[PDB]
Amino acid sequence: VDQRTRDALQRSVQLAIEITTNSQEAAAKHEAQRLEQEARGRLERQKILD
Amino acid sequence: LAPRNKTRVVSYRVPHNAAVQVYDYREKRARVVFGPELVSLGPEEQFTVLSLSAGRPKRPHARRALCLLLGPDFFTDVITIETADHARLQLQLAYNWHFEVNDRKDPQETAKLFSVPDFVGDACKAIASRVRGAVASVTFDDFHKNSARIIRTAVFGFRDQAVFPQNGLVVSSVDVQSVEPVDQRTRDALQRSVQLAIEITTNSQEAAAKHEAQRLEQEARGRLERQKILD
Amino acid sequence: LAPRNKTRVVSYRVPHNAAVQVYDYREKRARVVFGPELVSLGPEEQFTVLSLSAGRPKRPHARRALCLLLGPDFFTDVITIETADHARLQLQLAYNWHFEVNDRKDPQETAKLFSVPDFVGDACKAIASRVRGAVASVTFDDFHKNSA
Ligand SMILES: Nc1ncnc2c1ncn2[C@@H]1O[C@H](COP(=O)(O)OP(=O)(O)OC[C@H]2O[C@@H](O)[C@H](O)[C@@H]2O)[C@@H](O)[C@H]1O
Ligand SMILES: Nc1ncnc2c1ncn2[C@@H]1O[C@H](COP(=O)(O)OP(=O)(O)OC[C@H]2O[C@@H](O)[C@H](O)[C@@H]2O)[C@@H](O)[C@H]1O
Repeated sequence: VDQRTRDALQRSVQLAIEITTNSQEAAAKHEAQRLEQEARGRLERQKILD
Repeated sequence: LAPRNKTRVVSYRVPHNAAVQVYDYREKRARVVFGPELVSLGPEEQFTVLSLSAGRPKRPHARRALCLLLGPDFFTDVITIETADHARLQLQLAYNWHFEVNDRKDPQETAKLFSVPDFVGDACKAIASRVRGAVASVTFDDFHKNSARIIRTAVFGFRDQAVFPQNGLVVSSVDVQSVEPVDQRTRDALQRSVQLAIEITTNSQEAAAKHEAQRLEQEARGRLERQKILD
Repeated sequence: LAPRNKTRVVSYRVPHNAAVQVYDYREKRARVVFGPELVSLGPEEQFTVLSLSAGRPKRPHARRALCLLLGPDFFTDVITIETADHARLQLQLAYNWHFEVNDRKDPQETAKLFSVPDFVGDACKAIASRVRGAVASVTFDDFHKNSA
């Protein structure tokens, strides 16, 4: 009934879609860090071989 | 436009999938006929008018009509439901339906299709309550990713047929065509998400190109130092 | 332009891939005929008008028509779907379709093609729901790379 209760539930949407896109961004950052670490390890192994 | 003749027998041409039930009030015999046949009223036979539901938001009293189609049609209804994260969103279902008649010459089963007066409103609310009860228990991410299993195996959860034993109406698989949110704030935070998704996509592409360029530069540098040692 | 003669028998020239179902209301016999034949209505035979779907965004009531083509045609429909990264995008499908008739002289199977009144709207929504349900579960990169 209340527009205050219909606004706090709205604020909740954002806190839900905000933590959803934050989890997506954090998972993308962790995958990018893992790929960067793998590429860096391959680069240092190839530099030691060179 | 032209006024009808009151003397002539009232004849209604029933289509092959539609069905009309006539009440012969003189002998209190109710018969329902379907097929290519045009039904002819007697001295006191009267049609069964069905105040159905029509339109997009499914108004409860519209499309009044003598016939009742039993063929595989579909009615599209917008339903505004709320998820478990209090992000309300309006969505559409196709509602593929057909009346399943086991025997077409049975005075009781063929007249059972005219039990509920508004089968389009009843089949919309009975499938709107299920959708609202099944989506409000799951979050926005699980509903936006998997929007079809929890609306089809939930609307008619374990079987693929949503039978209605009041009138014999079955409902086939429901085909969603929009899961668009109501709020423009929710339609903007999902947009911001596009960029964070296309931004991390082009960042992964740029990082992979940079790592491949660094690997090729290191290989060329190692070949250059080996050739310089040989020189 | 010219007004038709109400006396003359209503004849409709059916094309080789189209199909018309006529309801002989006088004997309650429904027959559906296809081929090069022009069908002639009797004293009470009436055509099966199909309120189909037409246009790009596939409006549900347009192109009303007596015939029903069974040949390998295609309808193009724009569908606006959302990916798993909340990046909604509108896309088009060709929808190559044809009616598969196992036997062309069967009173039941040949009349089964006129069961759904709007086969173009039903075949668009049934294929739009599948596309929206299959693309919303996969991300933008996997959909833009492997879109087929
Ligand atoms: N006189 C009637 N008697 C029995 N059933 C009817 C009648 N009129 C409509 N119905 C059923 O109720 C449904 C109500 O549909 P609407 O909400 O009016 O139209 P919509 O839901 O936007 O789309 C339905 C679509 O399905 C096709 O059958 C039809 O060509 C239409 O485009 C119809 O699809 C039809 O199957
Ligand atoms: N009277 C009819 N009876 C039966 N089927 C029909 C009828 N009219 C159209 N159809 C089918 O429904 C489809 C609806 O098509 P539209 O949306 O009107 O046109 P579009 O989807 O833009 O393109 C279809 C294209 O396919 C070709 O068959 C046709 O030449 C057209 O260019 C048609 O392609 C046709 O196969």
